[PDB]
Amino acid sequence: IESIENLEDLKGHSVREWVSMAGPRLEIHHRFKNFLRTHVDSHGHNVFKERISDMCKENRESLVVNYEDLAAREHVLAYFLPEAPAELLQIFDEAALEVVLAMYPKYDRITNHIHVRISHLPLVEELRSLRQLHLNQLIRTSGVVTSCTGVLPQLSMVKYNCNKCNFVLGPFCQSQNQEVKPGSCPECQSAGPFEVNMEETIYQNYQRIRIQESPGKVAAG
Amino acid sequence: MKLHCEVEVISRHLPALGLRNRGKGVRAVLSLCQVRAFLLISTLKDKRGTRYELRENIEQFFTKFVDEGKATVRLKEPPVDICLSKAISSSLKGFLSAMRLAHRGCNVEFENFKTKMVITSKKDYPLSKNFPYSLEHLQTSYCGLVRVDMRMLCLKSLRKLDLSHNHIKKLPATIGDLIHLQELNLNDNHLESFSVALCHSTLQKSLRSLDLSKNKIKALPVQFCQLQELKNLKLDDNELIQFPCKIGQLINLRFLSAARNKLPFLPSEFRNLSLEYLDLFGNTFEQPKVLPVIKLQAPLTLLESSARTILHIPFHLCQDLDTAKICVCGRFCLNSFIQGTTTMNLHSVAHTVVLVDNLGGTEAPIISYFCSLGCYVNSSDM
Amino acid sequence: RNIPKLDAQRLISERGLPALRHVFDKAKFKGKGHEAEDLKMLIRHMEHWAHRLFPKLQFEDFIDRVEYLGSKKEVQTCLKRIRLDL
Amino acid sequence: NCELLATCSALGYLEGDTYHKEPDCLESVKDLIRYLRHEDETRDVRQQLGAAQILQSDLLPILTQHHQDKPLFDAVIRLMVNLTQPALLCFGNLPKEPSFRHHFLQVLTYLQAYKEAFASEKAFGVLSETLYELLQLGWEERQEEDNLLIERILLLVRNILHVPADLDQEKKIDDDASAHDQLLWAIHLSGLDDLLLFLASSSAEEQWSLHVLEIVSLMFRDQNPEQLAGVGQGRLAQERSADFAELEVLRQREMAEKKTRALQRGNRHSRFGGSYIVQGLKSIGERDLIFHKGLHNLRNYSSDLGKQPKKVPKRRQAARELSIQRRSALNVRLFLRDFCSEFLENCYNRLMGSVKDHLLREKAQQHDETYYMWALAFFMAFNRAASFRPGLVSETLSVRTFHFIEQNLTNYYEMMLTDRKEAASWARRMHLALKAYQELLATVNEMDISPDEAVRESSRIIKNNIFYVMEYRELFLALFRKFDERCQPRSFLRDLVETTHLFLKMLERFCRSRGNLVVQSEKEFNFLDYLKRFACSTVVRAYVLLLRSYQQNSAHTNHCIVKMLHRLAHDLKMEALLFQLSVFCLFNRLLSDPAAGAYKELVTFAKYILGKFFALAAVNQKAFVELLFWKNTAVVREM
Amino acid sequence: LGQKLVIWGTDVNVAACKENFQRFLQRFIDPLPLYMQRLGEINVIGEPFLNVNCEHIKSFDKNLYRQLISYPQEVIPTFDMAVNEIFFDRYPDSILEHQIQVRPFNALKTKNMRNLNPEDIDQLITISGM
DNA sequence: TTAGAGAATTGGAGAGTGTGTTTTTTTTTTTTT
DNA sequence: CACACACTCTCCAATTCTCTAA
Ligand SMILES: [Zn+2]
Repeated sequence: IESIENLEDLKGHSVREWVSMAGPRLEIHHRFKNFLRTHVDSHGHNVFKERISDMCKENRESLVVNYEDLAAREHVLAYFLPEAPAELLQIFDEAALEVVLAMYPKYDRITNHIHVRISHLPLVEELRSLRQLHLNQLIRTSGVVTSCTGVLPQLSMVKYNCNKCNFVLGPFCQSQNQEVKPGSCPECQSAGPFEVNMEETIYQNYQRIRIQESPGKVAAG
Repeated sequence: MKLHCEVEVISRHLPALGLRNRGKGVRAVLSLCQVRAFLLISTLKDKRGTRYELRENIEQFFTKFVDEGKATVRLKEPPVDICLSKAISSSLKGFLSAMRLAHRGCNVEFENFKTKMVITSKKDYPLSKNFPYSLEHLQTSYCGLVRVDMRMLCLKSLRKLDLSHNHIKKLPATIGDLIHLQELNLNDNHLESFSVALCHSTLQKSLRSLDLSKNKIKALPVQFCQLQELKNLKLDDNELIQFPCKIGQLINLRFLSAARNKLPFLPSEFRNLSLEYLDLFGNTFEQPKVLPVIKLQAPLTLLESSARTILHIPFHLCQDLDTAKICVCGRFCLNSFIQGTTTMNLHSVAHTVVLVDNLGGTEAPIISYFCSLGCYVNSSDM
Repeated sequence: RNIPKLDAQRLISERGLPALRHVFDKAKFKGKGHEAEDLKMLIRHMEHWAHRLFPKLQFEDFIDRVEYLGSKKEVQTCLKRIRLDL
Repeated sequence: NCELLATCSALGYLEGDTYHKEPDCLESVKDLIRYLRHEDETRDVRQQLGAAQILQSDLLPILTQHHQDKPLFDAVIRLMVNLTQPALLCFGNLPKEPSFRHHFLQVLTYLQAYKEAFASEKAFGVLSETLYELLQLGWEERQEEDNLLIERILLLVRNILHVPADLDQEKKIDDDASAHDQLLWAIHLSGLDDLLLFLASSSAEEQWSLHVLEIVSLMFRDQNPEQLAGVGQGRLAQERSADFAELEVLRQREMAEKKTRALQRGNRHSRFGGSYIVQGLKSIGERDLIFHKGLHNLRNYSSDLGKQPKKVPKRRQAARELSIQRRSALNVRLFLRDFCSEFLENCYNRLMGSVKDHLLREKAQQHDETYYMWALAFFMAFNRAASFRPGLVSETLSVRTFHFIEQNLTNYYEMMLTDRKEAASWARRMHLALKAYQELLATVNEMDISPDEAVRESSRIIKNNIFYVMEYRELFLALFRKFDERCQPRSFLRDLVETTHLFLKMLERFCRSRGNLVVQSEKEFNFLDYLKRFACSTVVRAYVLLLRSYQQNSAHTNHCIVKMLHRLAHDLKMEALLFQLSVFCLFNRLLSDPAAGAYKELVTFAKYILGKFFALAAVNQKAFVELLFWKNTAVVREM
Repeated sequence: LGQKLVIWGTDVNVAACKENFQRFLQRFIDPLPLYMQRLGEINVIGEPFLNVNCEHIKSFDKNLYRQLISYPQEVIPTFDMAVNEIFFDRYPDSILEHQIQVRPFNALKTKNMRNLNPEDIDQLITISGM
């Protein structure tokens, strides 16, 4: 894959498919790795060396990136980030894992994924002002948390025992949209009462919160 | 090259998207055509079948059940998945080898006939020799067949053979050469008896429904009990004066109809039945509680025939099994000849009973054995 | 079951043309200057006859089928017979 | 996919409005051409480059901003011709199975996208400028280097004009600029239209006559000659007032139909019960009919009130017209009128002579005579429209063109009947031939009307020749006796009927004016025994089939139908041929029409034949049975 | 053809019922030509309905009243046809949004809610209530 | 030139499979009692 | 559980295509 000297020329694509295809994906990956490795603050201190070191000291599995720093240092990543946030956040997580395992080669024992979190995004929105124009875009809102579920286990990559034979169905990704139905067993074609393999299934923490407008920002009555 | 089989094509988005497939295949033919190789899948829906590219783009195969039991290939591709639910193993293996070669790439009518046919009368259509060879099901009715013919006997795959309302006087022994026969009906024919040697034929393991109603049979053979696969048995409107004494061996039996026959009393092993449905209406069972008991004299032969049934080809041993007298009565066994009769409630053996007679009429007499307390109870009843 | 057909032999010469000969014995046309209502009466009678013959079809579908049936042996033989005597 | 992405990236990038080409554009473009040449039969590289939109993003900017770099320009032109290759050429045919049809639709989608992109005037300006500075040189000065470039330029223009309109965006309303209209406007502003006129009029560059003919055909694809010839300065007020008036007419028709339906149903809700016995009407059994659909329906009772219509099986489904007509943009219509006028005055005779020479020499593709016949129809119709001058089309007025069109029409007729797997395509080719024949037959009438005794003389000569030779007379009967609604559209049936009406008009007037008895080894002739050949059941069956759409037919078409049927009835005494039950149902609709006053001729003819029928029926009741079938000589037995 | 119609299982001729209601409209005058005044009021006001008193129908023709009460689902549409035929035989170019509805009514209740029975099904009744 | 006998394709009857269902009381809390 | 709806598949035979004689 040749390095792409200009990510900015979409050449008629939209941002989502443009960053989904391999060339721009690798270019974004390398640009984010270089950003993490070489970004320095106003005093010349490498901020992300310190941040990754603190994260690995405390086993926290998550890396907060300042959007102001990203926009200042690497423009096109900040350009594509709010347009295709899921795709670029996946790529950023991969790149951050590469940098983290460069710094701490044994951190795979503690984690298998690094979550890149974005802070100080200028795209601030009021809850009353969210429209269909903001769909599938990275927004920033404010409010008071009024409800919280308990921390619940959710399927992320689920495996199913076949209802008759001993085969196990392949990894199916959970989507947040609907229940994943296994289909039919490829060994024998049965499609009966399948059951989750708890030991081979990968779970993730889930918590659904309800936020509302803060009572001092809502109008009286 | 071509393969005939049931096919099911599953687009692989469906499971993760939460959508469930049909769950069974559709009869089809697969063709490996080729300047560059294609797979053509054609069904009843499309003689002009769908192509699929396979030059470089087979994902993987599944082969755990290529022996063609609960089977498939589950051939995955970008993006579809192709399942082959029933074929023949050798041709399917050759087809899979050709598919693998085509994917390596560097080198190189679903006609059918139904299970079923019917003749409502010979003068409308005779059976002739135009039947399908592997026919599964046929009805013949109101035809003048005095005896069953090779025309239906030679059929290689019959599940159902029906001759009801024909004029059969006798039926053969070679009707039992039908391996998969599960339904045999001769309702309203002229049968004098069921075929004796037919009991130990393929029907011994295969027959699940037998109908001999409206025939002048006076008695079934004692080796009729060999038909232990049988679930449904219909014998009403006949001259039948007794069941076979070893009817208790018909452990698969669930439905029994023998209404308006000549039965005086039931066999002793009738207690071993576990029917769902029993019909014996108007059979003229005997009323009295008289005690005409057969006495033993305690001979060694009777004692041996009684006792050896509990520890059992030899024809004498088979006859002794038939004359076991229910293992020489259920208690205080002496010999297999101490025979009498008592009264039985038919809900002991069937959860649905047709009221055989009036005035309650839920009971009938049954052969019994009277060692000690049984004889005492019989004396009390008399 | 006996799924019916509007064919040349079931009904077209049995409940069809022989009855159509009799349908207009009691008709009530009034001639020149009244062609519109005469045609309305004619169409109603023809439609009623066609319905009682084959009730599965609409009237124009019945017409488009029977015009094809006009080429068949039984139909034209019955037509010539009706032209001649009975 | 990724290797194509790499080369597409290597082409360069756009910045604002300026394209910065990489130095390796030449080898990357050659690699793209190599991939396209080594395509799969599914045309995967075609689909992938269309998805990447490099034609819109790279090649058009390179073509428009680096046209001085001649090797790159030539390579880009060849690549663009390859990419704009029409889908029917890409796949050979319309695929019969879903996968190849999906690939066909993908390539067609990207072709439509290319056509959308190509409306920029800059691209056609560069193409016109390079073609102009090439054609500035003498023909003898050209070599393969320049002749092949002319071929590729004209093929690029042909490919871009050929593209079908997207089914999604063909819903444009009239008087709006479709993608084709914008493309024609781009050609107009670039001045490539004048270059096409030069190429058509040039004697030296006659080698490109077939190409230029195809360009002009695809340019005038959507237009109608008389409608186009009527365009002028004062059209905006006319069309505005016409639109308002037509809106009101449509509204009044809908209001009338709504009132009739409101009367047909009652003023009570549908679950308001009530049942009646109609004592006289026997049911399908012997019992009296029980009616449940309300008393209001028994005024116009029919037994098919509640019946589902029938599925016409696939084989019997009638052919439908392939496109609706829309009034294109007024600027484009004015430009096309001016193009057609100047082309007719300056180019048409030489171009048609050149194309006929090409067809004679047999250095043309398989069906280029279809373009020839199209050009005959369109430009002779445009000539007769507005200022008719036969000198502008005198190359076409020869009897040899009549012979050529008749031969082509008979050939297409035979091939339609035999090559059944593209019978509709052969029918369309035959339709083009029929329209060309119709325009010749109309042009001789216009020559008769015109004042010049010379053109009147030659009109008499060609009329004598055509009416003498037998095939011109027999072809109409041949077409009627094997026309099929299943295969040929109602537009074809309209054109056939109108051409037959015009032909019989001319022949009748000719024979009425003078005897001219010998015809076809000659034999005698008269028009009455010729008309008796139109007394067959099949031809009148076709005529009433066209009559069924009298509501939608043009007034001239209705006049043609009713005049032919009046000729067969009143003048040949063949009313029993037209005594039919289906025809009587059509007459019932005609008499029941609320707009029956607008069809005074049709209803009067219908009442004439109905009165004759009811006279015969009063005399003899077997006429009711005779209504039920089509007939042969029972037309005389009934009499 | 309307003259062949009879109400189902009723032996009442729809055409005869229509004619009887037409002569009722034409000739009843004495509530103290009555209903032609109501037709003119409809003509000038533009309201498509006609109120008619069942007692007037009864006093004019007992049999017509019995038919109306017993078989309203057919008789009331028959009265609609009658009144519209009269109204558009007169006033030939007046335009109405809908055909006129005849609205027969009894001045007082014929039955009460407690005494309604299955014998009264598909029968015209008048009841008082809140 | 019409139409009728044999072969192939399409319409739809029906056999088989899968899904969904049948005012009351005790306690708190803020405001008003 | 079990009795109605809802949906798919298969087979059967009725219609239309092709080739021949009246
Ligand atoms: Zn399995």
